[PDB]
Amino acid sequence: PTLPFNAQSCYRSEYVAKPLPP
Amino acid sequence: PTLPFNAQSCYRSEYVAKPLPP
Amino acid sequence: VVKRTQQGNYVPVRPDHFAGVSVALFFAKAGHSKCAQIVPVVRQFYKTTNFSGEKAVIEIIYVSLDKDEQDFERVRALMPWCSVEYKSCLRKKLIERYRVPNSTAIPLLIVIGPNGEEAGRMNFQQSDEFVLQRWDYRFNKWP
Amino acid sequence: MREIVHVQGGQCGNQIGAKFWEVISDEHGIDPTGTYCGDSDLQLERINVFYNEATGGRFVPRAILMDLEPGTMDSVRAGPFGQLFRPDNFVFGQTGAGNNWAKGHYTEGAELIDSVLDVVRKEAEGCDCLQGFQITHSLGGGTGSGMGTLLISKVREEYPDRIMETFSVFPSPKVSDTVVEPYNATLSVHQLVENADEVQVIDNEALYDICFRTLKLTTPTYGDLNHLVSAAMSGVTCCLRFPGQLNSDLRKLAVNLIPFPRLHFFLIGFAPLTSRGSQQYRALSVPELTQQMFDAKNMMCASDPRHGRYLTASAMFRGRMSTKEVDEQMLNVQNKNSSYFVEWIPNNMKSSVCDIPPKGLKMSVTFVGNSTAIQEMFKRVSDQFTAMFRRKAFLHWYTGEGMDEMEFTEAESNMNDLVSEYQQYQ
Amino acid sequence: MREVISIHVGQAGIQIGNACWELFCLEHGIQPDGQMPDAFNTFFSETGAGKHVPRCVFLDLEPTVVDEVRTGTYRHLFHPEQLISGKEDAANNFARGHYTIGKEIVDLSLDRIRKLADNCTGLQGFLMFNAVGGGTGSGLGCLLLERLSVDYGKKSKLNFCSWPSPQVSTAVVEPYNSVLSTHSLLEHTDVAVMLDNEAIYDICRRNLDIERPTYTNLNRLIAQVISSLTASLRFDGALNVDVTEFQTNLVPYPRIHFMLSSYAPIISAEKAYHEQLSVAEITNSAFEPASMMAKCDPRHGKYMACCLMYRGDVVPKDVNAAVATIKTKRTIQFVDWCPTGFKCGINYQPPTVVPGGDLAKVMRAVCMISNSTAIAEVFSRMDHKFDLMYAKRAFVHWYVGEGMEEGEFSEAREDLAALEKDYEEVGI
Amino acid sequence: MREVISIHVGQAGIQIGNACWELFCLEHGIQPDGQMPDAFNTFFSETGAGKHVPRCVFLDLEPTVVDEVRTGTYRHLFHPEQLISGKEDAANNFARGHYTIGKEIVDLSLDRIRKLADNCTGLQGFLMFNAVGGGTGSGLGCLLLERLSVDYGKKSKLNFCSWPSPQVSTAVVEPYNSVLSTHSLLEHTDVAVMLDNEAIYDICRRNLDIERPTYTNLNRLIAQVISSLTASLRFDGALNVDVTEFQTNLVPYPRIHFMLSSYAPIISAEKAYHEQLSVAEITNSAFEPASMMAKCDPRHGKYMACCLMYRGDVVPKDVNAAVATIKTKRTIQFVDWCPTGFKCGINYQPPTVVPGGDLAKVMRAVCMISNSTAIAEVFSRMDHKFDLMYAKRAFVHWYVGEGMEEGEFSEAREDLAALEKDYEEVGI
Amino acid sequence: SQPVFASPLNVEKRRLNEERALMQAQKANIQLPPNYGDMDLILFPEGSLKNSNNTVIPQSHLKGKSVALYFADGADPKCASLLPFLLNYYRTMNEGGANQKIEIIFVSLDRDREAFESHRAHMPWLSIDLENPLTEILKRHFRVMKEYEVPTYGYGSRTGVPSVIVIGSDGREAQFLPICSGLEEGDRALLRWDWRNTKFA
Ligand SMILES: Nc1nc2c(ncn2[C@@H]2O[C@H](COP(=O)(O)OP(=O)(O)OP(=O)(O)O)[C@@H](O)[C@H]2O)c(=O)[nH]1
Ligand SMILES: Nc1nc2c(ncn2[C@@H]2O[C@H](COP(=O)(O)OP(=O)(O)OP(=O)(O)O)[C@@H](O)[C@H]2O)c(=O)[nH]1
Ligand SMILES: Nc1nc2c(ncn2[C@@H]2O[C@H](COP(=O)(O)OP(=O)(O)O)[C@@H](O)[C@H]2O)c(=O)[nH]1
Ligand SMILES: [Mg+2]
Ligand SMILES: [Mg+2]
Repeated sequence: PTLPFNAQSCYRSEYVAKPLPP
Repeated sequence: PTLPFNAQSCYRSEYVAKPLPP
Repeated sequence: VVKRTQQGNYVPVRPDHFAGVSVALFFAKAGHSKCAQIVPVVRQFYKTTNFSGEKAVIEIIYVSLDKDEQDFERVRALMPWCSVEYKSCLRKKLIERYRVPNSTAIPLLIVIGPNGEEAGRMNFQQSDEFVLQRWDYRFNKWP
Repeated sequence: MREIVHVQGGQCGNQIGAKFWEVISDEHGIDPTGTYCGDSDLQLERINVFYNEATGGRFVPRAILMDLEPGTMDSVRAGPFGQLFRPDNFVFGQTGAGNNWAKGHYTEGAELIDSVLDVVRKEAEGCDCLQGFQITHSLGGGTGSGMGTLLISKVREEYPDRIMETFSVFPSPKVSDTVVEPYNATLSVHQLVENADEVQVIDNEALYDICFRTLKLTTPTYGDLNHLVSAAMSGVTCCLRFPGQLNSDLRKLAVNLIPFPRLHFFLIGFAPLTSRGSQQYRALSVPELTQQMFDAKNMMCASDPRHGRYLTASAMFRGRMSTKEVDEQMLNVQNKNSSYFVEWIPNNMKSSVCDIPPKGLKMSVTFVGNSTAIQEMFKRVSDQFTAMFRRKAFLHWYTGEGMDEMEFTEAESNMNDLVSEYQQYQ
Repeated sequence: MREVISIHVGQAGIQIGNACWELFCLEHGIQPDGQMPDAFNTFFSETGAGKHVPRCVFLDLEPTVVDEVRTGTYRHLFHPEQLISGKEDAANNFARGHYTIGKEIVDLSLDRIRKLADNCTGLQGFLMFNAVGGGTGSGLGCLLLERLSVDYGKKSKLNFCSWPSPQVSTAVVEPYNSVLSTHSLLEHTDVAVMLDNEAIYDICRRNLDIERPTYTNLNRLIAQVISSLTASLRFDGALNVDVTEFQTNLVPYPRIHFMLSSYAPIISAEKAYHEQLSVAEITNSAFEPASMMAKCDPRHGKYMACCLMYRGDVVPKDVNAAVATIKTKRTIQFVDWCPTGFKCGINYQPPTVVPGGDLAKVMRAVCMISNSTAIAEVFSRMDHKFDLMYAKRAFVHWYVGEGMEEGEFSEAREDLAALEKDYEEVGI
Repeated sequence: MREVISIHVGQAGIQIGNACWELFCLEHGIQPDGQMPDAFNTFFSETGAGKHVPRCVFLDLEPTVVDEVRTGTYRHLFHPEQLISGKEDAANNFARGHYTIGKEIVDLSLDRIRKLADNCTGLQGFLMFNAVGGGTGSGLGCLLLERLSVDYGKKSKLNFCSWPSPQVSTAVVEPYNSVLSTHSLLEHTDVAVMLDNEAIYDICRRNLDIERPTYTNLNRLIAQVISSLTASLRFDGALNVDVTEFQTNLVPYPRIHFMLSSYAPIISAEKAYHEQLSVAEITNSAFEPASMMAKCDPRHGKYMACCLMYRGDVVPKDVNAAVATIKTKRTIQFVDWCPTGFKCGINYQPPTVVPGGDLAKVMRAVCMISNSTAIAEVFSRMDHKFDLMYAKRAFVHWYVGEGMEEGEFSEAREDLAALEKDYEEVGI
Repeated sequence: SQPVFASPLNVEKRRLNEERALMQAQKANIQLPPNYGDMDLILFPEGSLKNSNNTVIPQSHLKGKSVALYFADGADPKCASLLPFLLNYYRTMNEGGANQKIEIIFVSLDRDREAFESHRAHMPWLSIDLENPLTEILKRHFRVMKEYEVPTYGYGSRTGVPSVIVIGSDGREAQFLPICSGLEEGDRALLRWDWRNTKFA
């Protein structure tokens, strides 16, 4: 058997494409 | 064979919204 | 959604009637010993304070926790004031909005202000029975 | 907030306190698998007083089970609400103390007390700031009286400011198995007076007397006795778990019931108590409740409270009620029963209100009172101790294990001073 | 502007604070959210988009009441760290709330008081509600007066203490906490108004005719009293009287600032509509001896000074006419050395009734705060209770072990006796 | 035109810069591609059609943080060789930072620094971001400062060092590393600002009620502080304060340039609803001891000079009224040889909130940088830890094996002791 | 492409909007492919949202309010613990004011219809039925997964059940409320919900 990989880095979690201010 | 819950705190019973005077 | 009993049948209520006066809803249930205790007392009190004068001063909207159309029509056949409609969603809306647990809670009078939010709470599961007149029907009249 | 660590020892302490967690989980609405059901906030807002989050949403009791034999541990696990407890919190012996305080405390209980001290350090230090401890055990037996009181002495050294209250089942008045009973009782009593802030006494012939007149049960098993104990047991912590108009936690209760430090032996009562037949014919009002809990035949010790004076007492009311009529009635009892109280303390009595009554009722009260009428208990154990000690009977099981003769005289010197100290105040 | 800061300490402090901050919200017509659809500045601040936040602090060492305010209906009205809660209660011990566990949250309390007093100048004064018989109401309150008198030395301090009744007390530790807090509020509290629980039980049982009242029935009456004392700051009237106005008119001597309270009319639903509430009638009903709010019979006392706060459609001639009848009435005795002892503070705004409550809309009302020499008996009761218990050191070891020495029990005894002697010699 | 070059060396510098550069991209409104849909010139260059690229260099000797910038969201914003990577981590060794590995990556950095500097004259200065606790942030960061000052001589060189905490470490040899760096950056950095992880932890706990913050919560607040310093360079202001104003107004003597920080307000969404953020209040909270950025209590020092950068709808009236209040209040003390002691800089642009962050939208903010005598203590607790463990030559065989001689340990120690005496002599 | 690009909802969005752009260009110097700001979608169609005792509520009554999706399960003990706190929060918040501010749309991860009706019998806010494919396309869009079984295109599991996600008009997440997330503040993350800024316009 195997278990799936689930984890992502903290950089990719909270450094993403933020919506620009108007 | 349990029973449902039918008790509320006295603050929640006497301190609710209240109609403003005109 | 709110009906009035006349000679022969039922009529929908006029929204202009609820203005200028005071409004309480009566949470109750047929087949309860305390409800059968309290219903005729409020009946005689209602007729006395509303026919002792020229203008009406109070009205009661009766809301039921009954599980039967037969019992609902049974109490509506002899109760003089207003009533709600059984299948309309406003009855369950009022229950979950006003927290009646559906006992030691029925009967209940919740006096309501004009904006739909309460102006008084009154119960009868207690020793005192002279509490009907402790509700002022002149500070809180709808516009 | 605060958490009460529950430490459970002996055959009695497990069996009456396993069904303690029957009642607390019922009020808080805990499915035996640990999940919550009951769609309200008042239960769950203060649940860490007796439970711990377990990263899967399930609530484990912060309870530790002790015994020197694996018999009753199997039975507690196998019943309903047996899967609630953490299996690590179980600590087992293999030998068992055969109704001997010596091998409960000195010899065999020493090899196990290091493991159970390890588990109580883990789940008391890991919290924010604990309030106290709650220990449930018996006195007639060996593993509850002996190894339980060893833990009380050990924890009181480790944590010297947390409150320590005990739901202790004292020996029987009349009908008693465990023939070496007063030896274990007297030794546990003089160790209880030095380390336990509050002691709450329970007698079995008290509980048999309750369920013969009031509850009218013809055949009362051990389960319904524990249900009666756990009813008044959970009432002591009504103020902690649920909000109320006048709150009173354990440290509230300690400063209010204990005038002098050595005298801290209490007297537990619960109300209302009615049969199933006459359940629906009574008027559940605060006149009726207060008369129910000031009555000699409603207490959980078969010692007459009319034969002494109430030094101080407290009633912790539960349910939506009137604060005036609970204040007037609790002064109404003092105005007539002035000869049953003491004079140099004005207004002996305490009021506290919890807004959440226990399940299936609508109004309840638990009575705990520091009465000098409890001296009929300690005289009864002492004269049984004196009769069995002049003839040097049964000492050879105690001296053989490694216990000296001198502390038997020391224990008797302690309880005679305890009896005499209560006698000054009558 | 003209701002006062209300400090609530202890369970009685918080639960009285719930009633007063319900009434002030309804009176100025602001919602539980905090915004209404400049007379409200005396009790509320301003925050951007029309939200008015109260100028209050909630202090209690025990979470079970302050936390349950946060979860209740008035969530967003109060600022989140204007409500301060500890971990463990004082547990009916003055030594705990003053030495061991009190000091942890005192600095948090002063920080919010500092930040709320420095918003604007013209701070009119401090108000405090606390329970004398309780643990933190006496313990944390004594520390908070001590560390407020040193910083804001000039400002007035009005205290509203829930004193233990003579008969009903719900504590054996309450004679200790009463006499240990009297040494606190002699030399820090400017003017103290003396409140008693079962006095209000008797008022709400024969005037408004509730057989079985509760704490949310008494607290409304306290809220109407506080609203009448501070009505003059909020609204325009014929004769305005501030909180600096009270110290110069009621206390003639530095150590004597213990005074009763009275409200009229405490009237029900049925009674109110059937009755003329004359300006003469509400004043006569206020001076009735049992109608005071302290359970302290004033017939065996002498009135030193007295202030009457009128509220409603009150004309000044009827005030002058009614109070002349009171002075020429023979029953109440006035002290010889104080010839003039009455106040007229007349305000225009009628009392705003909380719906769902128990009082009626009445057109006019009077609230009386009177300094009298009848305070000797209410201290003589607590003094004799303290002498019986301390005769054999009952409940003393709890106090000694937490840091308080044995000897503050000794010295606070004659401090109450020094207070008792002063009330005797002033009645000469 | 006007340019500032940002250097981020080490893991702390890179991950601070990631929060630092998303704030600048968001505030000027550019996408991660680099093209918006002339205030950007100080930070972003101009290439092609609409594309702007940062004026930055990213340095690390280990690949596992700059390679993972290359793979994350902002690939194409940065120029490909603004992200210089080594092969082997410096591994908590200052000697490894100078003499072993740092002698091969410094040539790549100076080439990119020179090529990015010379495209326009008017270089306002170099910002430097580094951790003095680590190896490549302290060792290689020193080598850049020695190489930058010898060629780019009179240009201003600000620095932002994440100085180690008094109790929180995550590194056991950081007593050795940051002592050696202190002797280095003393004679190269024009203005040094200490940032402390334990300081920002307590800021995130009592303000934002974040019980468990991580490193990226920390760097958002650091990014706002950097944005407030350079806000006057970028946007128009009623009273401008650029990079050159900082040094000429905060560094009374050439070796006294270690200085503090404080940012206010730091308010979450649930608390901004109830406070008005008056100019008086946001400058009162800036001087609060628990509001600092470096974990040193300011009461045991005297402020040598102070700089206050206001940012938002700050009227120039209320600055003078509020800073007169600070000068009147006597818990804050100033040294006698600086009677005029403040700097005021106002910018109209309100702060830009990152979506999905932790702060709330506020209409004004203050950044305060203070040169104090209290910095003697944060060097002294540093001073005592190094002596307690150098005296038995623990952890020296790593340092002496990688090139440096003991004797540089002794020289750096006395140079700190010379700095220690300098704060004592100037505080007279 | 917010918050993800590989969403079925975003794929459907791009297909319809770029089809509209092509048809407009054929009818008429217009940007192909269209910009993400100019792409528009209707999120909840007419038959999606149903209130208590099954009456259809359109998307028009969600205007000018703060709208959050409640990804919830029936037998999950964390969900059973979080439910009463959010019930009390919703009730108190809506009573506190003249107008009602927040709304909750419930997305179910239950096993079957009996579990769905048993759990939804408590709730007073709006709920999306289990058979409607919206309850899975929104799941894949906002990256909710009980366990890693969905073919997931290089995502990370953004959340585990329970979760509440404040949604925008065009499907962008206004804010993540951290119950089981990087902040791990269970049953107290609800206080971080701001409602001035996250208005469903
Ligand atoms: N009038 C009035 N009195 C109250 C109320 N709540 C408590 N009290 C008084 O408070 C006294 C008990 O002390 P508490 O106030 O409960 O104790 P505390 O001040 O909160 O301090 P702790 O004991 O540490 O909790 C009683 O004698 C009551 O008279 C209230 O709501 N209204
Ligand atoms: N403010 C802040 N400081 C950080 C952060 N990450 C690491 N640090 C600091 O960095 C110190 C550890 O040194 P590192 O930066 O990891 O090491 P380095 O500077 O990259 O040099 P090496 O040791 O060779 O890796 C810790 O004491 C932290 O104080 C961050 O994200 N924010
Ligand atoms: N009320 C009650 N009493 C018990 C229970 N179990 C034991 N006892 C009492 O405890 C004594 C037996 O001692 P035991 O607890 O078995 O000894 P141990 O092995 O040392 O714990 C008897 O006198 C019983 O009256 C119980 O479940 N309920
Ligand atoms: Mg208290
Ligand atoms: Mg490195």
